[PDB]
Parts: sequence; C-alpha cells; structure tokens
Amino acid sequence: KSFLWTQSLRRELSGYCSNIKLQVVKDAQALLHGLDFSEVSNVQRLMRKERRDDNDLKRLRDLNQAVNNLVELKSTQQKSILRVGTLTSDDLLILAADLEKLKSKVIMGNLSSQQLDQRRALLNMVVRVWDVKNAELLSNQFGTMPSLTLACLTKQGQVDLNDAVQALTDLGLIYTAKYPNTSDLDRLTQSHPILNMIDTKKSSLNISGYNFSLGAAVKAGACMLDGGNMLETIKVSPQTMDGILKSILKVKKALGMFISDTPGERNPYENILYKICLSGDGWPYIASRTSITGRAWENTVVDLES
RNA sequence: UUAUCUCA
Repeated sequence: KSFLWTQSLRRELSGYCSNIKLQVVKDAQALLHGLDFSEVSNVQRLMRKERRDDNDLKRLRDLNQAVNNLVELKSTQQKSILRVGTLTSDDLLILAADLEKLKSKVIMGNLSSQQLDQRRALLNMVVRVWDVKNAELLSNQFGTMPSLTLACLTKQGQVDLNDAVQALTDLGLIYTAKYPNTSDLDRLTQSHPILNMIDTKKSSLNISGYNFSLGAAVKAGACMLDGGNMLETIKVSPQTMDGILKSILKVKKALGMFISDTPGERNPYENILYKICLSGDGWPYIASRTSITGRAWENTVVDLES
C-alpha cells in the first residue's frame, strides 16, 4: 500500500515536478569548495551521542547556517492561508482536520561522559535524548538534503563528485519501481564502491543529514534522474500551492489515504502533507529548510470563510 | 519533542 500511494501521488503531481539535477550538483559543488568538512565530522559525532545538550544543538544550527549560505535550493518563510478558491469548502475541512491530526501525534539519568563506558560494557554482553532549554530550536534543523548528501559522500568517500552522482542515480532508478532496501544497497555496492559509505547498520533516527542513511541517499538519487516524476523534485509557490493540495486530496480520496496514529509509522500521505505545508515557497523535500521557523500546522492555516 | 531510521 505505501509504495502504491507513493506512485499514485507521483502520477497525479507529475506536472509540478521539475528537472533539478543541475542545481543539486551545482550546490554540491559549492559545499565541496566552501564548507568546513572538519566541523562536518564533529557535528556528525556530536549528533550520535545519546545525551545531547544545547552546546551540541548550537553546533548543529551553526553548521546548518553555513550550508544555507552556500546553496541556492532553499525554502523561505512563507505563511499560507487556505481559502475557498480552487479549493472546495469540503477540502478545507479535510485539510483543517488532517493538519490537526499531525499536530496531535506530536503532542535516562544525570551522567555523563561515562555513558561511553556504559555502552561498551553493555555491548560487552540506542535511545538518544535531548537536554535543551527550548525545544523549538530543534524544529527544522534535522532534515536531509540531496546536495549535502552528495557533498559528504564525495569528500568522506574520497571520490569524484561524478562517481557519487552515478551511484546515487542507480538508487534513483530502482526507486521508480520499489523502495530500495539494505540488500539492494549491498548488491549495488559491487559496481559502486562509494556506496560502502552508506552503512545501514550504523545509520539511525534523528541524527541529522550530516550522517549517512539509505533513505537520504535514495532522496538524493531521485533528483539525479531528469524524469520519473519524483515527488522529491516538486516545487511549491504561493500560486501553485492550492493546486498541489487539491491534487493530493484527489489521490487521498481515490486510494483512501490517511494520517496514521501509531507514533512510529510515517507514511507517504502525512509525509507530503507536512512537507508541503511547512512553507508556501520552496522545494518541500529537498531544499535547505534550516531557516524556517515553526511546524506545518503553524505555517499553514485554514480559513473557513466564506 | 527532531520531517527523520529501518521496513512491503
């Protein structure tokens, strides 16, 4: 069902998808030339600690800003108000409800640097927490960005930007047919040594786009084919915003898509919905969103008047 | 609490 939703969305939204290989590669080059890959290493590590504090968060956000400055594919703060227009009044009700659903789903001791030894000893025979003053500051700092994935694969893997691009393109083609997985990645590593860098055993949840993952690599590979009607390459603007939501609603109806309740499962529908509604101006899947403040349900509001 | 891990 998941991949079916994904594919129905792709076909429906194909008109809003664009060719962005060029930009993504241009942006990767910018990062390769301008970014401090020494600090990239540090932030990678800092993000992997189980106890993470404000000093680590500040480190992450600073790096994010550095990256925001080198890249052209950004999302900008753009509040959206949805009104009865190309959107029906029933549609506003669905959206207003589903945004609420998203909101609602969102609603271990004192040591130390000895957690490192706890780990080793435990292994001898990994939930990660934040200790932060204001947790708003985590919002939008943890996303994945193709141009960044490319850059890090390239410097850290010590290969040509091109070798990375070709490898990820293969992931991208597979992705048009199925959700690539660990075995597929392993079979692809023969022809593409660079993919050894994506270690799926060592990858994890909420550790930022500076660390590698199969999911992030697939997101990147999607931007490598100038076609495929990949959702990743969708651009949103204030004009095109309603048309996109309406097209999504049409698929939602047709396939009976919905927002899950189980906190762990995040599906094609809630993914595209949260991503679109975060800002009415950017590339919802693949841009630099570190500048954005707030969540989708705050940045997009429904207006039942009429 | 992080728009992210892994999975059909």
